[PDB]
Amino acid sequence: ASELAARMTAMSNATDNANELKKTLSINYNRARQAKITGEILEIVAGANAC
Amino acid sequence: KNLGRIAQIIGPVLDVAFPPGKMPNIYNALIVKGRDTAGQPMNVTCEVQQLLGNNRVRAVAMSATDGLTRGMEVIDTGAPLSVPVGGATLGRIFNVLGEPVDNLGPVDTRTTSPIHRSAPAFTQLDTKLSIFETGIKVVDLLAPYRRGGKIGLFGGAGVGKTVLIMELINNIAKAHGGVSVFGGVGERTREGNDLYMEMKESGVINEQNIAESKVALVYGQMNEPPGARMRVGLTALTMAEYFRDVNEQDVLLFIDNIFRFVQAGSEVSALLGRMPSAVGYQPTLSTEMGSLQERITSTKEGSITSIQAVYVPADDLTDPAPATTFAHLDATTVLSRGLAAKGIYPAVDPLDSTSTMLQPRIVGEEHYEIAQRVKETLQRYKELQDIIAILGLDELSEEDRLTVARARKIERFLSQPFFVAEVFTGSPGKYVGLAETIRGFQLILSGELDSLPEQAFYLVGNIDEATAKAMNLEMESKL
Amino acid sequence: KKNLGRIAQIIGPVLDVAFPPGKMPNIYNALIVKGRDTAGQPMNVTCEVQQLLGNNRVRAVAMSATDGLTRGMEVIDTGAPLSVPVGGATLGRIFNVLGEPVDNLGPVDTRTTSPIHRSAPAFTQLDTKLSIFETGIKVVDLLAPYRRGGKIGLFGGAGVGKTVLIMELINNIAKAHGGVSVFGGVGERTREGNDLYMEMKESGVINEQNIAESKVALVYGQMNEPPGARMRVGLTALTMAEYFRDVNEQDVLLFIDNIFRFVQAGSEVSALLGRMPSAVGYQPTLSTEMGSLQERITSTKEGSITSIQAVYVPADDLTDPAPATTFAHLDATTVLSRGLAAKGIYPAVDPLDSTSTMLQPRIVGEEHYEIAQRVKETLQRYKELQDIIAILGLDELSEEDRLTVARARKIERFLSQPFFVAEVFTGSPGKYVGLAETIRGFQLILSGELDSLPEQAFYLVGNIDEATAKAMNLEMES
Amino acid sequence: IRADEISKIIRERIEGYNREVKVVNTGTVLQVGDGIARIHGLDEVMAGELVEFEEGTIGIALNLESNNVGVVLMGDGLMIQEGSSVKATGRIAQIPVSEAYLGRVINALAKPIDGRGEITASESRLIESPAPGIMSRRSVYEPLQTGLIAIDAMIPVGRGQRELIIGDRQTGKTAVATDTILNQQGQNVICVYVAIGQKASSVAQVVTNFQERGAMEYTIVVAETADSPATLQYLAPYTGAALAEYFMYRERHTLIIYDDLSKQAQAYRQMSLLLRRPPGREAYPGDVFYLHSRLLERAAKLSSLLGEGSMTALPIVETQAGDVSAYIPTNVISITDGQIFLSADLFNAGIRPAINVGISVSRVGSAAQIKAMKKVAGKLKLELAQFAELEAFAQFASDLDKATQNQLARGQRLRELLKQPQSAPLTVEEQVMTIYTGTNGYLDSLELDQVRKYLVELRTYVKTNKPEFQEIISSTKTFTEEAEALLKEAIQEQMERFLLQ
Amino acid sequence: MEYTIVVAETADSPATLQYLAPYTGAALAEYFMYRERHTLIIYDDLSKQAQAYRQMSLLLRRPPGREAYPGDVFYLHSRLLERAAKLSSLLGEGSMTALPIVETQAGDVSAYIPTNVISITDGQIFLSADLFNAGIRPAINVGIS
Ligand SMILES: Nc1ncnc2c1ncn2[C@@H]1O[C@H](COP(=O)(O)OP(=O)(O)OP(=O)(O)O)[C@@H](O)[C@H]1O
Ligand SMILES: Nc1ncnc2c1ncn2[C@@H]1O[C@H](COP(=O)(O)OP(=O)(O)OP(=O)(O)O)[C@@H](O)[C@H]1O
Ligand SMILES: Nc1ncnc2c1ncn2[C@@H]1O[C@H](COP(=O)(O)OP(=O)(O)O)[C@@H](O)[C@H]1O
Repeated sequence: ASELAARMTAMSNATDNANELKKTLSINYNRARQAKITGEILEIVAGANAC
Repeated sequence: KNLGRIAQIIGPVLDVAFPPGKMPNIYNALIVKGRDTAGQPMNVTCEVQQLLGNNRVRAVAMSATDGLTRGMEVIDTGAPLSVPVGGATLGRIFNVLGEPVDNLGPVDTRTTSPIHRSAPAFTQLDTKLSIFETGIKVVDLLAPYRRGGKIGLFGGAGVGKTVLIMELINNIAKAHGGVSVFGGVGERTREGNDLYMEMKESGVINEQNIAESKVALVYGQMNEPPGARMRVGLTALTMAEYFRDVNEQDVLLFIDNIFRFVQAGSEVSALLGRMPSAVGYQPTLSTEMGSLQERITSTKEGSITSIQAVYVPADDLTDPAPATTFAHLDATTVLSRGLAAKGIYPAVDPLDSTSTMLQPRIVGEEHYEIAQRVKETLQRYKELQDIIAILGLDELSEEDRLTVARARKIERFLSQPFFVAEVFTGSPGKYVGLAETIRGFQLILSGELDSLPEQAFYLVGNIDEATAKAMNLEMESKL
Repeated sequence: KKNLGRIAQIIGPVLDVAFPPGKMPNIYNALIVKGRDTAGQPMNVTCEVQQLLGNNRVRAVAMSATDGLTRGMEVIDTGAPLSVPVGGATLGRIFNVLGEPVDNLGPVDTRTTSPIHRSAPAFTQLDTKLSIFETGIKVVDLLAPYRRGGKIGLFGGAGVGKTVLIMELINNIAKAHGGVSVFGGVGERTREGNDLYMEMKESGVINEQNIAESKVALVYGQMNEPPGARMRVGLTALTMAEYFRDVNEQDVLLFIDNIFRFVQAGSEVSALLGRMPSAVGYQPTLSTEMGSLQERITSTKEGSITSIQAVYVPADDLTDPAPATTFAHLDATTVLSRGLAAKGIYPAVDPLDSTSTMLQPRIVGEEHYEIAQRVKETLQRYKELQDIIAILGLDELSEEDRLTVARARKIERFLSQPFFVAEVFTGSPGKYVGLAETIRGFQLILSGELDSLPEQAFYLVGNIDEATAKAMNLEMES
Repeated sequence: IRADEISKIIRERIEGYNREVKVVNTGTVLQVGDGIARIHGLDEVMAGELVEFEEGTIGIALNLESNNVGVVLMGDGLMIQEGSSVKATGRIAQIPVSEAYLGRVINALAKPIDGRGEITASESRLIESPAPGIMSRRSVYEPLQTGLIAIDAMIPVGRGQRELIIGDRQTGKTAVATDTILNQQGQNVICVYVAIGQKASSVAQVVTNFQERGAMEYTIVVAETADSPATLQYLAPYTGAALAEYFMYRERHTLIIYDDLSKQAQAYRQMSLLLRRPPGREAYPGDVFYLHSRLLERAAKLSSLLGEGSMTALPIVETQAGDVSAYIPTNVISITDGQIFLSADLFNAGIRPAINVGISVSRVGSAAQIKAMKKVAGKLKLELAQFAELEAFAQFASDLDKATQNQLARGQRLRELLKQPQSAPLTVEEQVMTIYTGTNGYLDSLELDQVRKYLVELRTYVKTNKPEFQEIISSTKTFTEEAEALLKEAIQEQMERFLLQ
Repeated sequence: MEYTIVVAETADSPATLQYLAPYTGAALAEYFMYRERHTLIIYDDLSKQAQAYRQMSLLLRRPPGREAYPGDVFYLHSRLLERAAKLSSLLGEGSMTALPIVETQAGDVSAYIPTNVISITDGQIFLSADLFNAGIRPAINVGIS
């Protein structure tokens, strides 16, 4: 019983640690995708309008 | 006349002017000649893509920008460039414009096909579907080629693609009695040189007596201008084209790299007054791959089987050049940095690599079940592996704990050594037969050889040799 | 005396000036413009050429606020590059982007002046000795030793205590060694510029009366300044520094902060120069301008110009080119990771990238080299375990890895140097530590002498004996 | 001695001068802005001619239009009047070359920035001499030595092979470059440390270390001040390449160290941008690929027909945050002969050098390293790759198999063999010693963290007791039974010596 | 209303006017602080001024940089936030404390405009949506503030 209670608190902290980690990583992904494709767009538009 | 001036030269882009009497058509070979830094009679060949009004035209040069100076003569040949093709044009290595760069005797230049030509319509395409076995384990199991198809080496950052081409050429050039041709298109020159040395070694070039060489090498340098590199593929393709219609034999193409060609086209298109595109490339990428992968088609007149290396930059797929190259391929082999990191070679993730010629009825409905079972347990392992990396295999439940070790053996078993890669491995490779392959996998996926250690499957050609190495490993576990 | 004439175009900050067709001015030289104003037509409009642009026309950069002037103003070519007062005239004087004393003191004597920029010093005129001096901030003195006469890079984003770390460093080395101590402010918060100026006045390293006894030349350039002014104040301050290393022949302390604002001014002026952009936004010439501002800092054969440069890493982006040039261009990278300040350590310095080529056995002693090693191996291992310990919790490690995490966080909180100037910000009157600390706190941590006192028991205390006394106090309070 | 003899040489230089009929192309300079000179007129100018100004800050004509010519300022021309008669030099960026360069810090305009005095030089090496020919060249069949252990162990460098060092900053890239330079002390190897776009204090430090190690008797350092104009900062690797061509073309095989190449791409980017030649992706001009292609393809191995020398290349490129998907480290990995990494993790975690062979690779293989190390440990690269994966796999270490326990402790001790101290360039025979010590499982039973001490004891013991081993094998390059016997013999002896104690 | 002079243009206003508005607020605040008195200016919100100036720049076709914002924006904000200080009794020791409101996005303090105005101010003041939906009103996070 204590074994599968320690496993339960292991998972009950691991799920929430995974949730805050995916929150941070999702924000990191959104910022990274935003930054990459904005740099892409402004770069290609610089190359296109530089004529 | 047709003699014009070169008004602007910026990189390998050359703005040629002309009197209003003549302004030539596109794709035509132009040759400024007779000048160099040494007063030499050095010529430069340059073809035209965009003609920018006032009887003037911006061209791309297939040799270096040095030498020629603005306000210089230029002699257009009144025609698109023509490549010397023929059985006399086997053996020797030659230029994009066709000049034999083997520095011994030039081939007889009498039959020159134009480098830009029509693509064969599908009424001429041999719709005959066929199967090809090439002796490399994971390929002839899971990505079986079409003897007639188009074959893709989606490679990563210099991992196993060129050595794969060397191995595969070594295994099948002797096999295919028809003509064969390597196109070195922006290939690294010392490894094209090593390939040429291996053709001299294995006698497929037959260095002492040529034109019996069923292989024919044409190469274009990395260090050559992108004006050269954006047509060297067309040169090799036209040699194969001549052999596919005039000779109409079984013809084998091994160009490397097609993405070199793409990058050269992008490279000049930025210069020759054109907009960019999505990341990487020119806006003409799709039509470039259209010209290529519509001209490399096994015809009802004559078969062809073109393999080609595709280096993706950043080792991905969302990249636009492989986003159209997959769409123009039919036998796709996608390599992986991960499987190269674990040494497994060829580092193809079998998940990504597929083929149209993996239909059950056309591979054998038991061979297909072999392929499905391996792809199933393999993909499930590639799913499971991060959960492993956080919760332990010994925790990860048994009905999948068997399959993770099973497919973990599977991939390393289908890592098999090559007769050239022995310089990188230590043991000379093996030419594996597909019956031996499906046999060993019918052991592993079933779970007959679950008793073996996993590293007994490491880098082993045949499953009986894997049992032999397994007995050796057990013996050394005693000793 | 030289070509008078007319500005033909003004475009905000940048300006395009036509001239007599005969003689155009130099490139990189200066020239004032008289222009106009409300009251009087002052020579406040100093200007500086950038690009001779056809039709006897030069495109030039401004130095001050440039409204009110117009096309066709009476431009005056001064011919020479921008001169600037040097000498004891500098000492203590808080002068400005063109050298004029804006400290509400006397106009300094122009008997000794120098042009704004010059060539790079010579391959031979570089020094040879890998000079090292400590500061008193223990994380630096452990794992990022400071090439004195070389370049000392301060990285980090904003709100991470970089200017405050500079205030602490100058708070030490103002009355510590070194001769003239030239602070320059490139784009500084001007209230903080006058703040540390008042800290110099109170601390007395600068002089109220007889100011020519200062060994301090605080030539700030405020953040408010136009982009030409921000683009030039770095060259002013380094002109002072090289002047002292060649004429005082002195080891010059060269606090500058932060040259990202300088190169951003360069980017901003290029965007109106019409030079095409570069990586993500900046000028195409960021490489060469950072190369100028670096290569004209050297430890000479006689003047070890120790430069303490800050770089505002924008939005904590190390792969940005404005870092990516500088910490190729400097010796002691010190990146200040923001997340450590989120945790609450002050200063907030990682060990992993904060580094030096001074950290060599044949420079710091093999003992101090392996000291820094045995720190760094453990903390890098802690990061490699950190990114998988935060997910799925603490005790899934080995006993060994658990102890290693404990000891790594021991070193981490142990490097929480309480700052002597930060008492007015936090409350704790900071402490000074040295090389006996540098060996011994490490030694007790890594040997396992201190191995039961908690993570607070070396928190915000420099001296390891002070950590022991703090441990005694917190164990007493129970 | 001055003004007392030189008057006759003054007469010699004056009398007998040219008074030539040299018709020249001459340009009225139109648009100088920020390191470039868009010049009016100047029609028949070869793209790549140096163009002489009023000043003497000469310039290369890169681009050229129907009206203007894109000309750079090699040497920043700080005062150039509009309309100045800026004529070309006619010749194309030629470079004077001699063996008397061997030690002088030299600038990209072939100029001694050593303080040692000017160099007499005869030939005029082109700046764009092309690659050596395809058929003309042999495979890289001959070893070239690292001095660092793990590279020659798993990922070999060869004379003519152009391995690419890569990695983040501050991780010992320049350090391992100088180490594999001053490894070459008796191998008849010219080194050309082309320093590009970094601290002159750093290049002074490395020439100080070279003056210490004596290696500056034969090496040629092309410095590049970060204040040097970006035209010069990208030009200098071409100068170093042609200078190494000058020695490879005789017979003399050589090595080159670009340091770095990423600043070369950046400086060249700056020049192309001010030239208004439009950028490709990541704001770079597209043909940094072409630039580095022309660079590295000028580095190869000669064959017997033309001199059988070599120009093995080490272009370091800098990649931020450990990326590979940066644009220049995406071009150069395709155009190099395989790449080696210096992960910040592996450096700061003690593996110094930090070549994690999981991502590191040398793509010509054992044929460019010695047959002894071949026959010993060809397989050890893949064995250590498996050990790296399985050690990542042995995170789940609850009940390891006994065989995988042997394998993990084995590759553990192997990785501990691949630790080496700062600038201790081991004899290649000593690398054979430690590689056989690893591959023959003597160290398996031994203490796992005292393997460094076991190795230094063993190498001292063999270098004293049986130094005939290293010379017979260095004369045969082959791991024979004599090598085996001497090895296992001193292995028993020093294993006893370090067991007791 | 005697303590304030409310400056209000809204999102209907052209981005130029929204760009000039806080400059005008700072100007009249300079007149009032300059006339011996303490004053307090509430930029609200300055990120909207960044967006407006970015639009004005793009319609001016000036090539934007970091995060598609122009490189000017740091000097831009330095203008209207370095005009806000406390003078000394040399000129009447008025003070111009300032609260430039910057509404960040998802807590991305490492986004260009927020890290920019942090690089010019006298420190952060936090406000997490999490502490706001955690009932703690106001929601200032004192560990980072
Ligand atoms: N070392 C420190 N000691 C005490 N407080 C600190 C420290 N570092 C940061 N803080 C707190 O954080 C606030 C802002 O951080 P900090 O001053 O480090 O940024 P900064 O120095 O302005 O950075 P930069 O100078 O590079 O712009 C300070 O006002 C202070 O309240
Ligand atoms: N085998 C080794 N043992 C210990 N330290 C090493 C070793 N190899 C390299 N280093 C260290 O790496 C540090 C950085 O050297 P180096 O400048 O070559 O790195 P880098 O990445 O090239 O930096 P930069 O690119 O800025 O020159 C040096 O201080 C050196 O001591
Ligand atoms: N597991 C492996 N098996 C075979 N070769 C490998 C392996 N790992 C690395 N290599 C190296 O990779 C190189 C081939 O890479 P490849 O992609 O074929 O060519 P390139 O690197 O020129 O694109 C070989 O020369 C070899 O040294």
